Amino acid sequence: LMKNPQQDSGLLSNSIDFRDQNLIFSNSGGVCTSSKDKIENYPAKGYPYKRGVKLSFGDGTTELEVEAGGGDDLYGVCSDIDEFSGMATVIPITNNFTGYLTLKKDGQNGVNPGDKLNFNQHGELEKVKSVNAIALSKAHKLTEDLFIVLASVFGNRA
Amino acid sequence: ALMKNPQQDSGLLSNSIDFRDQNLIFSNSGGVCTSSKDKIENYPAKGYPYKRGVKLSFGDGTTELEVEAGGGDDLYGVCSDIDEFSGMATVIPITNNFTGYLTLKKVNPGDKLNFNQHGELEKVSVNAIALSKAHKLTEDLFIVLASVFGNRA
Amino acid sequence: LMKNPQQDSGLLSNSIDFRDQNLIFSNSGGVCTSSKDKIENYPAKGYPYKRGVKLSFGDGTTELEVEAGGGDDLYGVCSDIDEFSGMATVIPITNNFTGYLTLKKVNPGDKLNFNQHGELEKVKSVNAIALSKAHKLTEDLFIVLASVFGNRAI
Amino acid sequence: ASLLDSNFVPINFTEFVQAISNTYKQRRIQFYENLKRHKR
Amino acid sequence: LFDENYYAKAVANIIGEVKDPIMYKWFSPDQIEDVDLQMGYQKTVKWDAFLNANPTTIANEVNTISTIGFSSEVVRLNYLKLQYKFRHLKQTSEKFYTSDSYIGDINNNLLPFAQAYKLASSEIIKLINHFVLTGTVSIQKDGKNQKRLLPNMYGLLNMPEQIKEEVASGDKDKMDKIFEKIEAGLSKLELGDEFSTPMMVIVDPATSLKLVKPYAAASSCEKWEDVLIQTIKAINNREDVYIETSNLLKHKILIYPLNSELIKFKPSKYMLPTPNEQVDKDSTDVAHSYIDFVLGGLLATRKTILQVNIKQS
Repeated sequence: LMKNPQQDSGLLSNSIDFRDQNLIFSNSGGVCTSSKDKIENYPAKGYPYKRGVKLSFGDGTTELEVEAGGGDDLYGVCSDIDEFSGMATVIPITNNFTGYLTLKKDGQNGVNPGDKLNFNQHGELEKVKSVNAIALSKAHKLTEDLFIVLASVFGNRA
Repeated sequence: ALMKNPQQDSGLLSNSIDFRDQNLIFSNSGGVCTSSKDKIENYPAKGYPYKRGVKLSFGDGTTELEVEAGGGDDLYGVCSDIDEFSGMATVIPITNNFTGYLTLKKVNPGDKLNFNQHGELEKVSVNAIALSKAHKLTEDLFIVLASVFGNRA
Repeated sequence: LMKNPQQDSGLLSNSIDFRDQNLIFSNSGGVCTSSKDKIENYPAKGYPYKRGVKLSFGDGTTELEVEAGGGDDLYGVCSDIDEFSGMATVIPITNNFTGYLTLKKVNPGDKLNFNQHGELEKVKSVNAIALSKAHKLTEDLFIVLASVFGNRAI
Repeated sequence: ASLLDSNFVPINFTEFVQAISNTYKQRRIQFYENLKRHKR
Repeated sequence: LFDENYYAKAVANIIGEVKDPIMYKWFSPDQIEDVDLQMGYQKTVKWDAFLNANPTTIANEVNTISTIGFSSEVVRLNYLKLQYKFRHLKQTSEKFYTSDSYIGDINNNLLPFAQAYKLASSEIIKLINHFVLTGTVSIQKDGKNQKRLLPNMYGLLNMPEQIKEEVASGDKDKMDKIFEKIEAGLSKLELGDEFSTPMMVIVDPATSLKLVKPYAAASSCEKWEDVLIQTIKAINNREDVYIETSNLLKHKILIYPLNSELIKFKPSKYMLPTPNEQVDKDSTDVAHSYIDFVLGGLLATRKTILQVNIKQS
């Protein structure tokens, strides 16, 4: 529920192996990043980290915000959050993205590389209509309810 | 009448004291928030498509292709600037998202907007989402802050 | 939910008056405290601060704990909590106490008893008398000055 | 270490910014020295 | 650096032409103290004591004594960093736009870097002044669509736990009713030990014109302003009372002392606009530059500011 674990650690980490040391929830950004990518930030409602975001409009006194969501209202994908300022870094749907994204905790075992994915109401990827997203790996479990997956999103589809 | 910079000269010096609501003018070219990684293209301009959606128009073949005000399934991009001396319109492709003021058909934040045949935004294919209510500059000129995110049904 | 509010204050406090400056949640202890009082500390199960506590037993792997409660299970009244260690300072029911206690959401001299959630309520088996009226610290948080002296007879 | 000093020569951008901060401070110091509020 | 970078030289040669902010009139020289922090927070601790109950009579033998309680309070001040971008003309491209009496493409609204920088700096300083007085950031004259800000970021007009007075709409033009509310607020003010200090009053222009009329059968040699100054001099130990007018306010009267102990302004040393080192360049003649500024740093004791709002229908 946070970019970095709230509870501290009791152990030092072992910096010996170099394989499979990236499947952590603190891994922000994307695995393959282009220097010609358009990057935005927005006020964040809730915790839309590693989730699809949509524009949220209030009464009018305050500016718009971004909240975890998908479906027909998908605006982009959140890749980073600064907790002090509550700023959510968002990559628009018109820009190509490849990274680890939150996966729905239902049939996550059935997710295999090369499977089509679409965003749900809560900004979580699920196995399939309107968004071009394909899983490049299998579900990796970080917590009893938290599952992440390597996926590539390359815009909307007809 | 519709040019970005009015031809009629001003009678009086403006009062440069206030700092609020001084950007809702038709001369405001570009976008409110612009990234250094945006793709922009100039094209020969057919008509006056400033602050309107544009579509590719082909002649007989003697001259190159140009851009004209339009939308619908033929929409190609959004015109954000124009140079009258050269008749070159700066076009941001539909594949690139844009945020700025655009012409609205003669509306509250959150409304879904699609371009019409004349390159004017109208309430609902969805291409952009309204960020504010219509602002009237002339009896027929209505602008609106909108954010374009490509095409989606 | 917390003895010391988590959110930092935005303003300095005004400290020129001297009246009615004690109706705060962080007022641990009692209004009138005797130097001959018996004080205990227990592991805390939840947030029983300024509430009636009862003994809670786990599965026997670890020592017992105290949780908010009352009725026929009352053991004492919590008056302070050390958040770092999760220790709850408890004064046993056999030792009389006078202080501000959580009130269920009342005139002075009314008889009070502890409910299932360790909150005082108007009346049976506990000698507790309210010495003032309810002070509203939050939309759901009410405190009251009360004196608890042993338990009654049924 | 201020822009008001003609002899000042910024070696790098960081020193240039520090001179700006010093220059702003000296100006507000100067402003209060020259300020004379109207009583009554 | 000046030899290598033209923009650095241009800013240094033009920084002296930017006018000082108007907020400085609102604070005493000692009330402002700069801090070295771009983004983050700063914390302070205050200690209070209170009496739990009536004192205990020491007669014969007694064990239960009344207690004196203590409480801690931690105050945090937040800081925020904001940035703006503006387009301008490349330095080498100025010679092809120089004209008889101006430089820049009038038809396309393009300017040299120097003039663009000065105009943007003035606009930002206007924005900063609005925030300090009113505690909000917005560009609409209606004040809506405000930028969401971090907590512990307040201005003089939105500071919580202060005395707030409202003048009824029907008495909007009745100066006696307005002065009545001011006195009620003045009575509730709690200066305490820090009373022998100068006081500051800020009013909107409409209020100021009402003040200058003679006091009311009208009196002679006595204006509503003079009566008000005497009333404030009653509670500040006959100290100086300053009155300023600000167009930023609208039907609002702000009264607060000028003592560093009660209200202190700790702005960042980088609050005022500063150029960024990053300059976008392209094959065309159009370049972009960035300006940074820092907000926050206002600290005030509670119930030490009087805020009078004159409701207009």
